[PDB]
Amino acid sequence: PGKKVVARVVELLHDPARNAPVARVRFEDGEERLILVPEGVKVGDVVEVKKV
Amino acid sequence: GKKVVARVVELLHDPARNAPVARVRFEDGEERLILVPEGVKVGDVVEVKKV
Repeated sequence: PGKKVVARVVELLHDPARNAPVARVRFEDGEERLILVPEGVKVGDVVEVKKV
Repeated sequence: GKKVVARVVELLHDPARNAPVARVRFEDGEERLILVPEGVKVGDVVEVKKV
C-alpha cells in the first residue's frame, strides 16, 4: 500500500572518480544492487528509497 | 550533507516483486535498476536517504 522501500548497506566504497560513495545494497526480496548513497552512510546501515 | 537523488526513467510493476521496479538515473549519469515505492511514476525523482 503506502509501505516503505529499504535496503541494507552490505558494501560501501569511496571512489575518487565519483561524488558520492558507492554502496552494494540488499533490498527486501534479497536482490543486491550497486547505487550511490549519501555521505555518512556506512556498512550495515539501512537506506530508504523515497519519492521527493 | 549532499542529498542523493535519481530520476525515474522507466517503471514496471512486476507481479514477481512486492514493489515496482524502476530504472533510475543518478547525477553522474549512471542508470541502475532499483525498487521504488508504489506511487512513483516515470519522471519523478527519488531520494536515497539513510533511515
